[PDB]
Amino acid sequence: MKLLHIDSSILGDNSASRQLSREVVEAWKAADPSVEVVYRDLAADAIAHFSAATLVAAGTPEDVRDAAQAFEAKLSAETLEEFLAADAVVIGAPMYNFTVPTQLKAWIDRVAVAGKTFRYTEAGPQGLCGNKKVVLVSTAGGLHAGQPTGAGHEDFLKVFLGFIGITDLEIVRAHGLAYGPEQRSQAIDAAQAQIASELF
Amino acid sequence: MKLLHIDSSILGDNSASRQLSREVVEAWKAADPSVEVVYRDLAADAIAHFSAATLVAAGTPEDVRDAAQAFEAKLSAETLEEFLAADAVVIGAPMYNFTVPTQLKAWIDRVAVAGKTFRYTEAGPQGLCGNKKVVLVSTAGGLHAGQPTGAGHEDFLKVFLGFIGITDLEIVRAHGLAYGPEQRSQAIDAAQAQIASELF
Repeated sequence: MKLLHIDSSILGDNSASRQLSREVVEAWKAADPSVEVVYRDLAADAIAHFSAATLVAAGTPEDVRDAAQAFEAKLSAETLEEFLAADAVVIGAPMYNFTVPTQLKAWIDRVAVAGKTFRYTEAGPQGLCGNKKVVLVSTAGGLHAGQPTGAGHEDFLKVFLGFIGITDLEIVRAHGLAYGPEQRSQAIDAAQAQIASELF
Repeated sequence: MKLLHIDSSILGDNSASRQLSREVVEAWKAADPSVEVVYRDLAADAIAHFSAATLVAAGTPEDVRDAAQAFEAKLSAETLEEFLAADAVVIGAPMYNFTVPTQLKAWIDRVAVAGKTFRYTEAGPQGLCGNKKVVLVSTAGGLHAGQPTGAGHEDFLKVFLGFIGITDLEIVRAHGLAYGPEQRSQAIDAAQAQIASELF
């Protein structure tokens, strides 16, 4: 099966979600040696803001697209197709300013596509990604889970994933990381424990 | 007083939030002819993703910054200073894929600055923008207000604004815009009514 490994942290080697997302994937490889991993670092290779140009490019035939529109169209196509081909997705999702990084949301904007990841039915709109397994690696300085302050982070992500039909979702959480090295260490230790004995 | 008028819609002339945000501001001008308006179209002039480079640039002295770092540093400085100088802010905030546009979040990333719009106290973190009045122009295809699906949109915005200490907040809402021209018309009519007789 195909595992899509997504990171969105801007903290490089000091990143919590990058460490944990890699550990999830390594554990996954161990449990299933046949898994084929595809990596996308949304911070190192940032996806352009979903723009008016993104919309225009989509509604313009290839033969008449200019260079900028070919860029947008290809960016949209390769991101979407990469996601569609994935059977499992591990997503590094830090909380920056009470929500996900724009680098991650820009990716969401490219994978939320009518007729592909969800569809509008005379009955309403249904997700088409029910076969995909998602492991969300959620990291935050404070402790916001289950509180109103967590709305733009995990609550939002659960909403979007639910919309495109994800039912098989696990959340590997390491929060309260801002509260000092001991709280940070335990938060990560607990996340690692979850990975080792509660995922596979 | 200084009114900062922010738009983030990518729909140009077909934009609901652009129409309503302009109408809020025009009404404000009418009620207070001395108001000085500053406009920033976050879609037309998109702010770069808050990146590792944004962080590095901040921690590098001007005399040793390269061109890219001067760009990031200036972008951070001019956005923040523009917000700090504003006494009132009108914000156009569409829901794109269950949250705000990345164009708007990228702006949030530049105005959320420790020691400037909030601060960390031995007692915890307090907003410093209590003197600013905010009018949020909230537009959405569906009806999500007060529902879990609204978490990444209005709930998130209320969280962020609260964090930086905004207490004087009004929300001009036009939702259910996807439900056809009649529902769309009334939603906007009601928003206009609010503007005309419930703001000033």
